[PDB]
Amino acid sequence: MEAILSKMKEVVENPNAAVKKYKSETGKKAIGCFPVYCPEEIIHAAGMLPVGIWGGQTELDLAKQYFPAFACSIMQSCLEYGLKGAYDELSGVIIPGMCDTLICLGQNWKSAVPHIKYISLVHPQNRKLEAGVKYLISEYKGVKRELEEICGYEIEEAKIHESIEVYNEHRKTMRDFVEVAYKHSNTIKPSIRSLVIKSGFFMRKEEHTELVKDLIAKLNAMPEEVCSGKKVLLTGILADSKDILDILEDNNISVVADDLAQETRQFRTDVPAGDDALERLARQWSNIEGCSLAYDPKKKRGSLIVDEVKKKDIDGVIFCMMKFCDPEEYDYPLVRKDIEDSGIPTLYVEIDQQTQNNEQARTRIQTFAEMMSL
Amino acid sequence: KEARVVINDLLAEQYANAFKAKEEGRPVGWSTSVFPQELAEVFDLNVLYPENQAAGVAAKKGSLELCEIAESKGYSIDLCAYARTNFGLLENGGCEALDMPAPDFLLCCNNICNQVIKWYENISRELDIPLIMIDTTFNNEDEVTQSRIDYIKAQFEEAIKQLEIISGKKFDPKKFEEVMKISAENGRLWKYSMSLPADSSPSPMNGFDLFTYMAVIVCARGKKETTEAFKLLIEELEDNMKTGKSSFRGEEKYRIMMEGIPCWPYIGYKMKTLAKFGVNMTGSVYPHAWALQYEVNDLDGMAVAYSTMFNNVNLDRMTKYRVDSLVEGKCDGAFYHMNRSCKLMSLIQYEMQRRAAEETGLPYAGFDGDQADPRAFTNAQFETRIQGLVEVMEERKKL
Ligand SMILES: CC(C)C[C@@H](O)C(=O)SCCNC(=O)CCNC(=O)[C@H](O)C(C)(C)COP(=O)(O)OP(=O)(O)OC[C@H]1O[C@@H](n2cnc3c(N)ncnc32)[C@H](O)[C@@H]1OP(=O)(O)O
Ligand code: SF4
Ligand code: SF4
Ligand SMILES: [S]
Repeated sequence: MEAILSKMKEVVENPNAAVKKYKSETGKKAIGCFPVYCPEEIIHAAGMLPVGIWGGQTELDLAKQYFPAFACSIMQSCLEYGLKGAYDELSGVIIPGMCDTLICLGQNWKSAVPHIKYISLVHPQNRKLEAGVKYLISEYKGVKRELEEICGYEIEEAKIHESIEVYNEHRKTMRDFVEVAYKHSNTIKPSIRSLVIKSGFFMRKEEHTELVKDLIAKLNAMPEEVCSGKKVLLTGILADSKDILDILEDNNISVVADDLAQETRQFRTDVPAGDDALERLARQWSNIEGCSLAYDPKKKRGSLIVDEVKKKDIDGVIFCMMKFCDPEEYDYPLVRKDIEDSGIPTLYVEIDQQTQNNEQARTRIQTFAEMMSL
Repeated sequence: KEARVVINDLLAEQYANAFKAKEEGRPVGWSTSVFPQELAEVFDLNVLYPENQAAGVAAKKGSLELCEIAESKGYSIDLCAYARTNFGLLENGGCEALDMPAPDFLLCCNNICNQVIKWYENISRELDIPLIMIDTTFNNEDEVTQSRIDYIKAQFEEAIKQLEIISGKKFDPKKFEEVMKISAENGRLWKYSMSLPADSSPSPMNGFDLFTYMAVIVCARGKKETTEAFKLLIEELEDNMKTGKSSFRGEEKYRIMMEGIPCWPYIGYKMKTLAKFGVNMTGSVYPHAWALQYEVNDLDGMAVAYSTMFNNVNLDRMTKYRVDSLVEGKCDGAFYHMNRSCKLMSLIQYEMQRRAAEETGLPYAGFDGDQADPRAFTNAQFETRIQGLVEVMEERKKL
């Protein structure tokens, strides 16, 4: 009910406020975690708050001194906010070099935002090789120190294991939410789903775990509802703008599954078990699949999406293409082919954080909704 | 016997041998431009370079049709032109201007950028062929961490094991040693020969010639033929230095450093334009790109060499490469290419050009373009931009 949605709303609509509250109520520091994958468990074990950074709606101005026009929208946003000081409340940020744009932002950041420590981390492409895992562990030990240099105290092996446990409980709770939202596709409008998931980037996971468990309870008490409109699966970097979410709702489209980097990709793979804490984290990266940023010559992403569509009788797949995102742009043709090959219709919509005249998506989505009608 | 003739025939011989191997049923691979070629050479494998093939097609004015083909398949114009051109070649089953056989295996190394990773995943999925990955994680620290070194050497090992299966041969430690020696020498001849411009005055060659010779150091770095090729070239360049001669038409009124790959679909036009203005490039970062030096049988050093290629080192070091190339080349200015294709190089150019100019005290200018997409370059624009730089240099020149 409003009770839970209210709390989540207040933290997503005002990320900075919550960071301030947390710091004063705990006397601990907060670290920003850049797009896609970061070892939050290390930040969490330290007692600090892992704060997800996924840009936002903003025009570009100060970013023009470091980036030309063709840098992806989301990273253009992160840099703008950075130069505007919107992240000054953080004691540091982890900018994983997952692609060229993230790599370049990390280099410019070291110069454009000297006051906010940049912690380097480059996940291995050969994530399945034992050597890949040992290398990632070293990167992680490096990440550990930097975080220790910031909070002051040492991060205990026992605490990390403890944090890994908190997060895995969070992931399975989230996956549980996915099935419950799916059973209640008319109650959980696209904007609701997004809010329930995104709010996890702005509060301690254990705290978010309880909120979602409650919501899941209220939802179970409700009868299983058959979707009145068309169901779809969203895939891409993100699709959190109220704009896009409204369009789906206006066309009575229900989102029952996603392959978004800001959402389901964050919790569909748990951290494996093991005696060595950093080793456990490193091996999760070995187990990630169906992601444009995770090395896979087989490009299983297309097939995995197909499986999700069939599992939930989804009517269509919508590619939420982040503007100028090359990793995703390379993936499009093949991932699209796998899906359409399996009888599933697809739609291409562009995600631009700098635009405020979204009309192309409206007409494309309206046409898609009408198309699925037959 | 002329160097250019031997070079062009040596280059054209790589393609022919590739088609032959294909015909006889021997595996042909496609590889990134700065991959550890020593690993396949030791197996006598025929290896072709998509980046080289694409530059060649673009020069021959035929990269548009291929990019348009890749684009009609859903590939966004945002992606690097080399990849679009290559995807068009694959879909079209080759091309006429500069054709090459399909690959049976791939060699990918992200030291130049990460786009080749995705690009190669696609080819591998498309053709269902083995993909060998040598992942050199970006160096944020001034030096290569030991973790990176062990990781790279470990991949060198994975690569070798994969290639034994592919080539059907067993790794020969003795042969791998000779390729190392051969590769090491050619790496030396490349840095030396292509560095001569920093002296002479006039330079023994037109800066653009570098990009022609760049092809040999790229596709045949571990072959003895290249050694002789560069030896003949050197002899010709030194002969020119001692006679005040050069391939660069007219007087060399200005010395500059051009940052980035040239726009192959307009290489001709770019040559003429700069010449009429007495402008020549004698400062280059590329003599270092394929230097790749290490002691024989020293996997640690080889690892470091490939990881330190200038596209994979922090901004500070990238900046130093430029500043250094400007000075040593006795340059009067810096000309920057804002390449729409290469995001890695374009997304750090602003900060980088500011720093080099504030350290060298030299003036700079830039222009928009792309190395293979003729739609991103505007002639009229290139001319007024270089003319603008010329005005500044000539202005500071005469006190
Ligand atoms: C730092 C970087 C690594 C990172 C990053 O920035 C990058 O990605 S950086 C990017 C890294 N960049 C690079 O690697 C590249 C440098 N690019 C170049 O310009 C090359 O010189 C080339 C491609 C033209 C070479 O390829 P190639 O020399 O083979 O092309 P070539 O010009 O030689 O073709 C003409 C020749 O072929 C023959 N012939 C053909 N068809 C025929 C027919 N139908 N009938 C008859 N004859 C035919 C002709 O006889 C002719 O002369 P031949 O040879 O005896 O004399
Ligand atoms: S290019 Fe794509 S993957 Fe890289 S930072 Fe941008 S949106 Fe994220
Ligand atoms: S041009 Fe830049 S992106 Fe296109 S391949 Fe060469 S380095 Fe990677
Ligand atoms: S991202």
